[PDB]
Amino acid sequence: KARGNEYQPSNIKRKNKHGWVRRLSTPAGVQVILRRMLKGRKSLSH
Amino acid sequence: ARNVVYPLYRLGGPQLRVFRTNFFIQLVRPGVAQPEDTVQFRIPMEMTRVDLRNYLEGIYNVPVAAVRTRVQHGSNKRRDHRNVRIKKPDYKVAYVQLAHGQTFTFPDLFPEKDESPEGSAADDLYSMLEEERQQRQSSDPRRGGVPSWFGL
Amino acid sequence: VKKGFRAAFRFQKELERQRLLRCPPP
Amino acid sequence: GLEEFFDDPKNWGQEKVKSGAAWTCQQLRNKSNEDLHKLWYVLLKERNMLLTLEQEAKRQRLPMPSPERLDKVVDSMDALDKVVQEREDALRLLQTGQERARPGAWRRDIFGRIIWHKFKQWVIPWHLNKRYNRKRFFALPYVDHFLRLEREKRARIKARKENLERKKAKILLKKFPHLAE
Amino acid sequence: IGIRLTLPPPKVVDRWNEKRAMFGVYDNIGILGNFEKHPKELIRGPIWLRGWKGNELQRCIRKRKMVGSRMFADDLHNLNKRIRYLYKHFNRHGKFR
Amino acid sequence: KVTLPPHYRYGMSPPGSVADKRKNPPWIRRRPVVVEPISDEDWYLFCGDTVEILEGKDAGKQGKVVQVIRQRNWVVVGGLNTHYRYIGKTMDYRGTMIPSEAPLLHRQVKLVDPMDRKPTEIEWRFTEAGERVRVSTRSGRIIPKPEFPRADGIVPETWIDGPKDTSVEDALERTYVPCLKTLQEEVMEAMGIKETRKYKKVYWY
Amino acid sequence: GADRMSKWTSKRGPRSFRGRKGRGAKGIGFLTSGWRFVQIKEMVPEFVVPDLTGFKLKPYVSYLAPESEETPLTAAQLFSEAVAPAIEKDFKDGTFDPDNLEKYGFEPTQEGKLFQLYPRNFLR
Amino acid sequence: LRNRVTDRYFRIQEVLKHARHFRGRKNRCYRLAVRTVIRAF
RNA sequence: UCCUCCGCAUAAGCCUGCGUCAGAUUAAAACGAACUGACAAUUAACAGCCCAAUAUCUACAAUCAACCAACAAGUCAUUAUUACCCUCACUGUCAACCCAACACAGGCAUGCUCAUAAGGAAAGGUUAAAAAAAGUAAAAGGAACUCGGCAAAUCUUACCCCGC
RNA sequence: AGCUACCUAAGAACAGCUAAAAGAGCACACCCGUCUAUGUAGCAAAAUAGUGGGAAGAUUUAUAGGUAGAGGCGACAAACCU
RNA sequence: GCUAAACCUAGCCCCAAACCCACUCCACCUUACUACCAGACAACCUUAGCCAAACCAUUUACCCAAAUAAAGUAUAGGCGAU
Ligand SMILES: [K+]
Ligand SMILES: [K+]
Ligand SMILES: [K+]
Ligand SMILES: [K+]
Ligand SMILES: [K+]
Ligand SMILES: [Mg+2]
Ligand SMILES: [Mg+2]
Ligand SMILES: [Mg+2]
Ligand SMILES: [Mg+2]
Ligand SMILES: [Mg+2]
Ligand SMILES: [Mg+2]
Ligand SMILES: [Mg+2]
Ligand SMILES: [Mg+2]
Ligand SMILES: [Mg+2]
Ligand SMILES: [Mg+2]
Ligand SMILES: [Mg+2]
Ligand SMILES: [Mg+2]
Ligand SMILES: [Mg+2]
Ligand SMILES: [Mg+2]
Ligand SMILES: [Mg+2]
Ligand SMILES: [Mg+2]
Ligand SMILES: [Mg+2]
Ligand SMILES: [Mg+2]
Ligand SMILES: [Mg+2]
Ligand SMILES: [Mg+2]
Ligand SMILES: [Mg+2]
Ligand SMILES: [Mg+2]
Ligand SMILES: [Mg+2]
Ligand SMILES: [Mg+2]
Ligand SMILES: [Mg+2]
Ligand SMILES: [Mg+2]
Repeated sequence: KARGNEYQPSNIKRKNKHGWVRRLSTPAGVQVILRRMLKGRKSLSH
Repeated sequence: ARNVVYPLYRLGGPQLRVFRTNFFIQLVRPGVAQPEDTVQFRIPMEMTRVDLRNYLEGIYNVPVAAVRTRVQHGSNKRRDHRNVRIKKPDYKVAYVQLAHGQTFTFPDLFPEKDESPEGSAADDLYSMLEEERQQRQSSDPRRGGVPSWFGL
Repeated sequence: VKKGFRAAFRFQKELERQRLLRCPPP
Repeated sequence: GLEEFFDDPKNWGQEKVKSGAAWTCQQLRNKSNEDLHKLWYVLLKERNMLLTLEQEAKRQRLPMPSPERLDKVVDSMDALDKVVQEREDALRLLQTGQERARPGAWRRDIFGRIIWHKFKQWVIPWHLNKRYNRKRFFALPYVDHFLRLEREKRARIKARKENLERKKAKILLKKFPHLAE
Repeated sequence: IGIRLTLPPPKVVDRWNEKRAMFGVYDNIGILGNFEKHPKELIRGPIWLRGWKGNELQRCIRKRKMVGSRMFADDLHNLNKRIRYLYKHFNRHGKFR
Repeated sequence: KVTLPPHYRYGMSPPGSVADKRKNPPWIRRRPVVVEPISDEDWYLFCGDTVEILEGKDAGKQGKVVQVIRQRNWVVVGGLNTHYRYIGKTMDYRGTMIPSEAPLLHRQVKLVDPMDRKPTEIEWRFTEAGERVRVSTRSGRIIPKPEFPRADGIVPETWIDGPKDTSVEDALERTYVPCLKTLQEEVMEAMGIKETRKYKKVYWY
Repeated sequence: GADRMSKWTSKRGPRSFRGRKGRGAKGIGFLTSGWRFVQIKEMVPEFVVPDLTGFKLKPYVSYLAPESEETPLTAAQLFSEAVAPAIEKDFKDGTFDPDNLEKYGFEPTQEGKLFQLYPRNFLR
Repeated sequence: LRNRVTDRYFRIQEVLKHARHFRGRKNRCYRLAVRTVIRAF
């Protein structure tokens, strides 16, 4: 059926999946922050 | 106080005291009809309704019976020329009800009568401008656009 | 803006020819 | 009472209200702590009144009478804070020798940056604090390359800024060729 | 379109400024100076290019050899990649064999 | 506070006025004006000075400096170097023509020798007492710094204290007796507040 | 589709989120069983307001006041003004020893005081 | 040293001067005129 | 006059997004305004935010739980001793709203209303050609249509292949 | 793994009639998507109208969590995993 | 005659030189930017492949501490490519 509405917002999910704490929980996630810091992103994480 | 560390309390410890408070509040005119005993304030975000009661009673000697507060969201809709959102700051509103049957009506702080000074002002620029406008006359239709300066 | 003077000078000469043709001098 | 939140009723509607100067640090340094304590509340009530008038001016879409009054009271209250802080700082140094009232320490964070970690108050020791121990006050080797990249980014910015200034100094000599001396 | 409508500011060249007036002086430092100094020692510029010439591949190899250890990470990565690209171009592609 | 872009063009209207905001909106990006750098010590022209104009329609005339715009090395001389503009114009009325001064660069004006009202060059020198003063180069005459109304707009000679103004005697009195006590401790004693409960130790980390 | 740039506040998220996040107000108690809040009187900041009757200092200062040079107070100046006189007097009397430094106002430890300078345990 | 053609205007006019008396867009559009001018010559 | 497909509320999401004043910027048309500037606003009782320790206790569904009969065998329970005198803080509360690039005929949990007390407008004006779309009616015949009774109408008989 | 496949924790929904026993029938809500027309830069990057299959169950569904690409998951359609 | 056209600055590039490195108060690893409670998890482990060898299967240059020269020499290698 019709597509495009895959985003079904949920703040709990968003924070748990992409949040600051989640990012820092693994070395790979910490490196994600370090890359975004180096690029100068205003938003380092959700 | 705001932007300061509060000494941690333990059972049986001293009373927490503030000597020079940096909470500043402004009494505002309500935007909607309110009861006669109600006074509206915009207080700091970190100030509790308990603080405001002691704040008004301690500094201003105003007997307060009830205090209610809410958090007003400031609009983040406007956009600067870079299409970057401009945030109107959020602020806290307090509603203070007077205790001993007292009433309050927000005063008229800009009366037209007091704003009218009978004493004349003699600014050279303003006088000249008003004088020149009044002195000079408008064009005569019967002259058909002919310049009026020449006496001939 | 392009570097150089020769092309600009050449274009000035043509602009002066056209101006004169539009308004031939007495 | 609530009348103290408004100016003298005779001044309502006046285009200008004359005021004196803001208190200076030196003038306040001659006053006792008790006098400065009383003056703080005298300045506070003036500040609340001026903030009240400023808001009502916006509500009425009119200019605030003598807006410099607020700037003077803020400067006076900032000067009073500075004077009181200086006395407390001097006393702390004499009796303890500590330059800061709040304890802290230089720490390295999970990102490899050196930060001043301001301490917080707790009821249990740090080795028993579950939330505190979850924080990482150290950096692993994978952070090293990113620190170098950040250093090199800083170096590039600094190099462009220094080169630009030299270019501007030459453009200046071209416009004004009498600055050789 | 595409051509300026006004003359550019006139070009002022001071042909007798100190730099031009003294151009070439000491180019014979060796021949006239008992060969104590070679003229190449007068050349100022990058440490990997003073008194030496080569094609872009050779220049790249020389720079990495002489200053690669001091280069910025991103710069050295590009240099290594450039050397690889040029190696393939010069050794494998072209009209002549 | 102050919101001035990097290459903001300083003009006759003050930064932030209605006319400056119209001329220099937040998005304007004009070429910089190249201004010769003059050290604060080297600047020798102040409001109230009498200068002679060396260039323009008023070359040779003398007048008083009414404004100095340091960011442009500008001096405004009252009534000189003028042009004509219409003011108070509306749809009905043309408006009133007034003289309007144009700014002059520091090199286009010359300070006048006080003894002989002639253009002179001056050197900053120190007096025997140690005060820094301007000196006429040719005649060695001290050019006194002019007296100009204070920017605040107060003439202290005319100043009368208001109901909220502290008197000189009360403001300059000394009540501070240096002691090894904080404001809190002294205020607690003065107000008779008694606290017997002891503050327990906390863990800082 | 979420707004990453806007400030995270208690107005955002589900009921559980909105009630856990605050606006920086300091707590004045704890929750007991049944979500019953127990307010602690000692945790509420008490405004120590002085009596302003007969106080001669006003919000502003008179413009006809002589200018003075700014001299920030230092630990040395405070010692010279407060401690040095007593030390000089006892030195002349001939009875001065390190044991009596507490007499001149030295505090060996901050513990046991209501207002401790370091770590600071009192509010502005 | 970055070099750019500065007198392209005159190069275009060498062709277009011969195409003024043509019909349609081929009297002004160089891409079109040049082909027709060659044919004319 | 005509629709009612709804509607109101909560949850989730969203975040000031048709309130006032001032602007003629604009709604796939249009000077009202959802666009611009300024000024206002949602007030806790609803909801969120909870709990001293150690040991110890907890065989017998639910279904009107009563008869009756079950299997797939189930959402709701303590005591003992010790400790404990205190009080109403903090946060959500607006809207014509969310996921679909849109002021999208799509997507979207629960309670109540069961046709409405709530919510709405299919026609910019005219004309009344062809072709096209959606319907209504049709002489006599009644599948002669067609790959096939597709569609429509009416509303029924029997059988075969495959798969229980 | 905010879509979807399967799973875990604890929730929710299922009128009326028949039979009263039901992976039983009729039939709403609800889920699905048989057939035809329309639509085909559309209202829609899969829809609309009618007609249909199911609708106390191997049912449908809100919330949080789990399995990740040399892999997951799959009543195998080489399905599904933004 | 419209739409347009024209501009010279903003800064930037490559070298040289020089090692580099911040700070008001408050907040920030839990759902970061959240004053305030019983925990105890902890870092290291050979790059691969495209590509070249006209397929491909061993093999196929990648700063590693002095410019030059010795030298594309000794030597290695499906003794092929290199
Ligand atoms: K080749
Ligand atoms: K919204
Ligand atoms: K649709
Ligand atoms: K999941
Ligand atoms: K191949
Ligand atoms: Mg998408
Ligand atoms: Mg879903
Ligand atoms: Mg509330
Ligand atoms: Mg409640
Ligand atoms: Mg509501
Ligand atoms: Mg569905
Ligand atoms: Mg209605
Ligand atoms: Mg309509
Ligand atoms: Mg229509
Ligand atoms: Mg029509
Ligand atoms: Mg018929
Ligand atoms: Mg037939
Ligand atoms: Mg038949
Ligand atoms: Mg037939
Ligand atoms: Mg059919
Ligand atoms: Mg079957
Ligand atoms: Mg899921
Ligand atoms: Mg389960
Ligand atoms: Mg049923
Ligand atoms: Mg069934
Ligand atoms: Mg059925
Ligand atoms: Mg399945
Ligand atoms: Mg198969
Ligand atoms: Mg197959
Ligand atoms: Mg190959
Ligand atoms: Mg092949």
